[PDB]
Amino acid sequence: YQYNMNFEKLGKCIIINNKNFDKVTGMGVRNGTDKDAEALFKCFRSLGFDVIVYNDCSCAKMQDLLKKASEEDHTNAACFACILLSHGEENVIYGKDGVTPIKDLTAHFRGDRCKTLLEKPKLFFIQACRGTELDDGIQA
Amino acid sequence: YQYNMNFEKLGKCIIINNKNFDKVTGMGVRNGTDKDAEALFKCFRSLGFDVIVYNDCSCAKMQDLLKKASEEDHTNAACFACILLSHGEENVIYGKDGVTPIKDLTAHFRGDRCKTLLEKPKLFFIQACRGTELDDGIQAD
Amino acid sequence: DLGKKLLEAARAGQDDEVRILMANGADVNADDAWGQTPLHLAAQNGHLEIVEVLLKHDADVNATDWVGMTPLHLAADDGHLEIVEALLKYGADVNAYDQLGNTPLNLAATDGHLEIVEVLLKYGADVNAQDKFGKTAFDISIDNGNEDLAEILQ
Amino acid sequence: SDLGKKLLEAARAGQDDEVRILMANGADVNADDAWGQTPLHLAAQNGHLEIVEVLLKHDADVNATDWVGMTPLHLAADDGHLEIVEALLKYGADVNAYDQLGNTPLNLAATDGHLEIVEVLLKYGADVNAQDKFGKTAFDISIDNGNEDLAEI
Amino acid sequence: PRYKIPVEADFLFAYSTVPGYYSWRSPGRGSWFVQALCSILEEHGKDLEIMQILTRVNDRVARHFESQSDDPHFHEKKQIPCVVSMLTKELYFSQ
Amino acid sequence: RYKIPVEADFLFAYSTVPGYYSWRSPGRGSWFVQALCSILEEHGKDLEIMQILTRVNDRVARHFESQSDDPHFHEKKQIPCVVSMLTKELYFSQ
Repeated sequence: YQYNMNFEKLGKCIIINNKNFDKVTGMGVRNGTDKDAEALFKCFRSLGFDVIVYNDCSCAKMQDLLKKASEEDHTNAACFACILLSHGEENVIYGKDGVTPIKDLTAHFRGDRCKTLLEKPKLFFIQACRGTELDDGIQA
Repeated sequence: YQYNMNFEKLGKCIIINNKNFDKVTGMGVRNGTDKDAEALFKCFRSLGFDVIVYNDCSCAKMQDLLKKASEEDHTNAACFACILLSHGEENVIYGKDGVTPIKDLTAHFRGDRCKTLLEKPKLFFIQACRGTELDDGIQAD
Repeated sequence: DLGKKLLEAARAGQDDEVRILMANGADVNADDAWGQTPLHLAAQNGHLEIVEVLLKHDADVNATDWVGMTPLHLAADDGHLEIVEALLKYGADVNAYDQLGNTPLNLAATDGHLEIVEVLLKYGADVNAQDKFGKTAFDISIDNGNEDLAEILQ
Repeated sequence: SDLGKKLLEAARAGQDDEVRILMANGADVNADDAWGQTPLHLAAQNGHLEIVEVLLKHDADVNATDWVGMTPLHLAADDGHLEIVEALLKYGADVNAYDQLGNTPLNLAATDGHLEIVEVLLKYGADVNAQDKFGKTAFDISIDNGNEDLAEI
Repeated sequence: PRYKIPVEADFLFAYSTVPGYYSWRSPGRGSWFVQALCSILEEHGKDLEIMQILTRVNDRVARHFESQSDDPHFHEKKQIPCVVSMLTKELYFSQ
Repeated sequence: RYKIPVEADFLFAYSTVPGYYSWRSPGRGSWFVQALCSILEEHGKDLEIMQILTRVNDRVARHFESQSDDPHFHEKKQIPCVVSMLTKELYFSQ
């Protein structure tokens, strides 16, 4: 009933911290995201992850990083984690220069494409808008 | 950290069992679905739900039942469950006469629309295709 | 509790069990959380002899459930000719509307059940009844291309 | 080494005293984390000039590359740490290093408009014709960002 | 006096399959997902939390089912269900 | 001989449900991350991943409410969204 944790390493965790966006996108600065990235760096490292943080990534750079991350040798890791902090819309996330489908980023880690993570948990934490609807809430 | 179960009833469970489809849709028979609905009727009854099964519902009939189910008084129920068994596509499910958005069905149970289920778990189990993609699988070598 | 076993015996079609439960004084008009009676459950699952024993034992022929459906509604929908007849002989409301805008005639028209339509008409089914979509029995018969039924409805 | 690890963290956080202490105690200056980043990588990236310099004097590999081939100079050039860039160059950092993503220090520096950094890189022989993954040189990048001063140089 | 609940809170969707994918059903035995769900619930429905159950369901569908067909296109395919939770507490079916 | 679905063993922890805005405090950071770190710091090595993400859901839902001088953006709420294709229980216990 439990994923095997008996590995040399808990695993790698990559954080994409997007704060500043090219004027062409029309997107504002994401103030507070640095605090997010720093708090996440500490929590995840405390759990046992090897964490690395990349700031203000273009779409191409996010793509290359996640692809490259999937091509690392995870044989001696129990799992893998990716954290994305950025603006977003439905099904997509902003690099500094525009939007990229979230599914394209995660595709590199599919069982047939990333063998050393096969049968291991692949975790994606995604802080981004997914559309413009607002929850007005309701009182009991 | 746990949903309150201290209620008179576990709650209602409505099952939509769509087996036969109008010739106009071009969809085939879902053989084996009757066994699904009967086994689910037994399991969910065993948990404590009051279960009802509706067979071969049109889109309009599915919409109305779920809307009506949301208008029941759930004051004395711990939760609510809905089971959909049908053909499907992306974001969508088949009635006997065509396709309806899954979100239209669940919308009736939103916190602001269904007061007596507020802060209670609303459970939807959905057996349907969500597109045409096939998982080829991979061997652990 | 005796009623629960009766509801289940009826759903099941357990004839002998139904008869035993009747003999032990089970409430014939017992209803479950969805307001369905043993008559509802027997009628729906095609259990004719149970339907008849229930009827002869003073079951409410016009009991309505949580969405206003009568046993006749369910029988017409599922195509149970003899059950429909049995229900009608005991005073089933032939023109009853449920909360979804269904009438027995329109249900039978929808699924092409010719004999049932004829029996309902014989018991005074309202041929002008409107489904929520404003469609009558005849309208439904054309849209499904069932011309023989359209002929009956005239 | 636990000491190699403590050195890595001290260097990232900018703990000057902690860094010197670990060095005197025999900590590996070229210690490597799971992403192939060295204390020099982490100090360079986070603007810790005095830590960069103490590491350099203790024979840190100035051209150590991490998991995507980035050197401490790449990281410093990107973040605009002028003095760190110079310290690295003075200790023989490869001015023309390509990382695995097609970045050069010059092109990194050009992108963010770091004029002084560009000038230092040029002085150390940076290839003005180097192309990024999209075929752009430092000059192409300077125009697209509207940096008229950088375009002049 | 004030606390509001998100109108979207406290739903759980247990899909038989991931977005974009086919969902397999045996004409004689029923759907892979329902078969597995009933099996797990029968054994553990009154003991485990809802997410524990659906995780075992995921595992059961993933390991123990594989399509069979004379159509090479449909032969030896696999399935994983898909749980979407907006639940705010643990759910045990207990009473 | 046994194949694994290629889509198996992923988990997506979204800060919000599909179609909705996701709230962020300019000074404190995003609601979801604040809550996640708080939970992980206190319970990260003790609870299963789903218990953790559920408490995160609860924290965001109960303890945050937007504030704005723009009535359109004032007093709004948020619920995150966990998507699991996991086939086992996940404890961070290595």
